[PDB]
Amino acid sequence: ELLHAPATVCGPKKSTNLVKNKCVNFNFNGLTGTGVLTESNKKFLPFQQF
Amino acid sequence: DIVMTQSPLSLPVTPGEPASISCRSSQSLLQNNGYNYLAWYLQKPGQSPQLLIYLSSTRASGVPDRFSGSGSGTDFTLKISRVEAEDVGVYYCMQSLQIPGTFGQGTRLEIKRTVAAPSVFIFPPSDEQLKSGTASVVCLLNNFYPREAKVQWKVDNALQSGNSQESVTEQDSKDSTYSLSSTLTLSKADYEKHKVYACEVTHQGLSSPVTKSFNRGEC
Amino acid sequence: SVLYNSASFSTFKCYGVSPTKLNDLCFTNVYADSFVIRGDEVRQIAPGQTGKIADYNYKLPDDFTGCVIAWNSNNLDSKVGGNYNYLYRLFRKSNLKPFERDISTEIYQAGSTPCNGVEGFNCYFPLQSYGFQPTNGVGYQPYRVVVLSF
Amino acid sequence: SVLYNSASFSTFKCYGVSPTKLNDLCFTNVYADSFVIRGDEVRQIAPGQTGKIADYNYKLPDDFTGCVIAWNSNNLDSKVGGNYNYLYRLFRKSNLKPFE
Amino acid sequence: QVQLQESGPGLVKPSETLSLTCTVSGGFIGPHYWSWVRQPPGKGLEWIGYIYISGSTNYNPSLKSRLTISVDMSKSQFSLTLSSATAADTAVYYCARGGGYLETGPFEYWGQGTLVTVSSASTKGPSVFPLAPSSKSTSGGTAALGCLVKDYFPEPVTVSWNSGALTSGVHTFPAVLQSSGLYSLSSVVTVPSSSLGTQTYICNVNHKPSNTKVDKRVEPK
Repeated sequence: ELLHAPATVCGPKKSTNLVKNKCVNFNFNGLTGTGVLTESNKKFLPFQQF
Repeated sequence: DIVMTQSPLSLPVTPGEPASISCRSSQSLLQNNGYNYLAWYLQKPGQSPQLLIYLSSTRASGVPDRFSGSGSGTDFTLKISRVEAEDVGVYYCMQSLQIPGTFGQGTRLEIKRTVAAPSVFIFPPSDEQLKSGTASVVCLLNNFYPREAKVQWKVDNALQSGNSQESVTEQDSKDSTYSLSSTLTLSKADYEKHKVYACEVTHQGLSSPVTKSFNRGEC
Repeated sequence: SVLYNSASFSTFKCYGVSPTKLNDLCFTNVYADSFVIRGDEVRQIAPGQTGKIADYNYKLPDDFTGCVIAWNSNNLDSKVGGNYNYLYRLFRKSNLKPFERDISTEIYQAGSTPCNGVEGFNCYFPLQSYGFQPTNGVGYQPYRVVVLSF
Repeated sequence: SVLYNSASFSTFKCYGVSPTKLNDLCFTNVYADSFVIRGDEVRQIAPGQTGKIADYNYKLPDDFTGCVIAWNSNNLDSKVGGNYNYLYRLFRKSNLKPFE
Repeated sequence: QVQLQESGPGLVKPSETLSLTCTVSGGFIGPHYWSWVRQPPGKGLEWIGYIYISGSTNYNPSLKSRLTISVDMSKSQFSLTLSSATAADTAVYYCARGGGYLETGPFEYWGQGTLVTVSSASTKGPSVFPLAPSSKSTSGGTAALGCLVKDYFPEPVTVSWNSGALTSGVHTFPAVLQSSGLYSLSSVVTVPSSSLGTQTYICNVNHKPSNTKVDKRVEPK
């Protein structure tokens, strides 16, 4: 069933190769948007995502 | 309740060619499975019903593989590839989706054959009935087809009616023949008036009517 | 005036234009669509509905304008040895769009099946018949319906 | 998909969900019941029939049910003796409750 | 193989309990539902209900107020009890083996059948009258003869010839109802008559309700 608690069983999710320096429609873990991807020098803490 | 219907109610079929009987339902017959439940029974004259098809597509053990069914929902059809001499009977269709399970009206299958000349015989009463209070004379008809006929009793060249009864038999499964008999009742008082008695038989295959008679006073 | 004044028609309810104001209009085109539906699910003919027949064999758009008219005609269809005249398809296929009129009668069912015949277990024959033989059924009587438009 | 695409399954019937969309909508918890029955006696496993297994043994309810699977397994159950270790209930005195 | 068989009274008075018993032989105890079924004269068949081995049962809603059924494992017999019956229940009863238990309804085996009649009227013994052949009874080389039974109640009657050794040409016409209220039936046998003079003609007449067994002799002239 599916009406007792929050979903803890999920189906597999596929992945696609990432591209750089090109205008694409990216989708990172449910984050959506449009733009170009390039390398950075930011110093994200280990527990931070975006 | 759900009521079954068939079409037709009577069906004459010559041996050799395929036939078909249809049984239409009043409610959808399809359970939670992919199966649709149905049955087709066959009652020969003088016997008990037997099973031919269940689940509408699977035969039963020992049944010849000439019968089959198809369809789903509310329409089903049974076909007989080649009818035979033993296929004389009344067919029924049962639904078994839910309680109650009721049958239909019952299709009657008729087998056709070449016309044959009927044979006639007369049975004079014996002394036991002559002393028991009632005298009866019986006319016999044997192995004739079609059943369509009509008889009269001519007592002293006078038509009689309202005091006689005729008996008919279901078609035989070995030769496809019909037999008929006629019975007449009469008391002692008015019996000692007439001399000659006879029964009249008319048939389609007979060129002329045939009259067989007997005279009272000879053993 | 006569159509709304006619009481012989069981149901006459519609919107987009009020019936009383229909005597003063000069719209371009008029469509006369007529078919036969069972006395049940008659309200499913209205657009924006959802049902066995509405979403599958006759769907009306939400931008619809026109009227729907239905009347009982059980006086010349039933009370005989069956009717078996007016077929339909069941809950199958992949839904409908408003105003298609598609007839592609074919055998299909899920379960990795071929196409050879009825074969009750894997496939089905999509269309079956109505039954109005019983005199019973307020919503089972053989009603007739028409739908106008603008 | 590994179980759906396999051709060894004689029967694969799903209730309430079409088989190829289960990877989308994910449910919180599932169950895996298992047992051994005949071949012609498979059909009693369904929402609300009446037989020897739908009344006296493991019986499905009328509520939602998932996907019921079956296949032929005569390869490893054979030989002259016959697997008499199998047993079933045939003298119950009353009806059962869903998942008794 | 299984061979079912019924047994019980034939005539019952109105508003009285009806009792029968369908004994089962051969295939003993097993996981099979058993049912009952009846048939009004010259009409369709009517299924009544089914009973399991343990005792659980379901009934037809029409007859769920005055009918009961049980079972007995030791004697391999199950019985049907119907009380406060009317004349409408006069019919022939068959006992089945598969049961139409709203699942498949495979009626795999059926019984021979027993006829029951509902009336306050008594049971009567017949009077057998031989059908002696005569000159007019022969047209060429073939002669016909039989027996007539009169004034018997209730149905049915079984007629046999030569203790079953004569099965060719035998015919038993359906009984007729007289105005006086007593049934009548006659049977006749056709033979390729070429050995008259020494052949013995005996019609085997039976009546289970009135335990009357008579073997009447029929002779020419």
